[PDB]
Amino acid sequence: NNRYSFIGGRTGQWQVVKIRNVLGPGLQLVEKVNILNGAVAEIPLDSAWRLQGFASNIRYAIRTELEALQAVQPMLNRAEAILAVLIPIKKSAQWWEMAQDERRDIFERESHHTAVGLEYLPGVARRLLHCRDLGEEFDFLTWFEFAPEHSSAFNELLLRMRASKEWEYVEREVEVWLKRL
Amino acid sequence: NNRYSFIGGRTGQWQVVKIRNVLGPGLQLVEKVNILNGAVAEIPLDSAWRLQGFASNIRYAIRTELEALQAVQPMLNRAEAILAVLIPIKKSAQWWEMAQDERRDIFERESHHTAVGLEYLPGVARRLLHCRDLGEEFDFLTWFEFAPEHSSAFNELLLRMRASKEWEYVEREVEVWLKRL
Ligand code: HEM
Ligand code: HEM
Ligand SMILES: [Cl-]
Ligand SMILES: [Cl-]
Repeated sequence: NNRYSFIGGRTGQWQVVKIRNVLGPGLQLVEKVNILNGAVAEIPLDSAWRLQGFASNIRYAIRTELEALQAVQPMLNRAEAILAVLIPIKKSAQWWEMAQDERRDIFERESHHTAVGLEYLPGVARRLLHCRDLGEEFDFLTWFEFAPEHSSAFNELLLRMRASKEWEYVEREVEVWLKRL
Repeated sequence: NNRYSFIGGRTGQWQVVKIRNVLGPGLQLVEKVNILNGAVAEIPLDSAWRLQGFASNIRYAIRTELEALQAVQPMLNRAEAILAVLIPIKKSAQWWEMAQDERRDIFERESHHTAVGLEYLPGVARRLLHCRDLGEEFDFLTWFEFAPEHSSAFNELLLRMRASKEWEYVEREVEVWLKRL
């Protein structure tokens, strides 16, 4: 199954450390996030919100970028990676109406998204889900996990991304910080 | 709503003229196709099959290409567009694991998908839907409609595309030919 659901409420494998409502309307604070590998129609009891999205194909990265990523990126579920951060993102209509070269140019040529992210590997593990195509309020669910040592670096990475040309098209962002139970 | 469903069975706005099972397991012949703008979980009565997909953002076309398409491409549901073809396509794992430059190159540089297709506009209208990401048996639903004067031409277009490098990656294809009621 390529579909993943994230349920904020009173149960789950993760503990909410904090939520930062960076841009746009925020998400309600909850005790825990429950993550599932399937669609969930039945909104669980004592749960404030459901996010969902699917794993998909590459949309921007070229072969050499892929090769570079594969050489250093860590797997998920390292025993040390006890911290995680869920970051929903929505981009603007002006971004989506742009052609594929335009988007590619802003993504790597101007914002160096891959080159910058590579500096934070192997400390940081990541998963990218898509959800615009499902009719969700956000376009993307981004997932990061790392050991505490790397929390500082990760905060540094967030502030760099937010300074890029790419982030000018971002109209909604929340940080959910998590600790594995 | 970005989601479209296509049900084969005994009702619909379109009459099945024929079904050609081009490559891989085919679709059961039926009398009619019902086309809905939404999901359909409730498998309709006396129906053989259901295909669905969503309209999505551009994945390959560059801005100059988009400009050429917009100059000529017809709208859907012209009075004279009484013939249609629905063509589900599945591409191979090997296609899907390739990077974004690699697919772009096979699609346009080697296959000239857009340059070739542009020779058949404005006679042919088209819609493109995606459904790998929903876990369908097909990766894509393609939709083409035109006046009969253009049928021969449309047939030439199919044979050109299928001789392309792109089409070596296609592992399942069915043409459903229709007539408007
Ligand atoms: C930590 C290292 C990171 C690496 C190595 C990295 C790498 C990548 C790569 C290669 C893609 C393109 C995937 C594709 O072609 O389909 C991507 C997409 C994305 N990344 Fe990152 N990323 C990192 C961190 C982050 C962070 C911190 C954020 C946001 C807070 C972020 C947000 C995104 C978004 C939204 C996309 C999808 C872009 C779109 O389709 O418009 N990334 N990431
Ligand atoms: C009639 C003129 C045609 C034109 C102008 C045309 C144009 C295009 C364009 C520009 C794209 C790229 C969309 C994007 O970047 O998101 C595309 C995708 C596609 N076209 Fe065509 N097309 C035509 C006919 C056909 C026919 C007859 C078929 C199949 C029988 C076909 C199958 C496809 C498929 C499967 C894709 C998606 C490829 C992918 O995302 O991997 N096209 N078409
Ligand atoms: Cl990923
Ligand atoms: Cl289209």
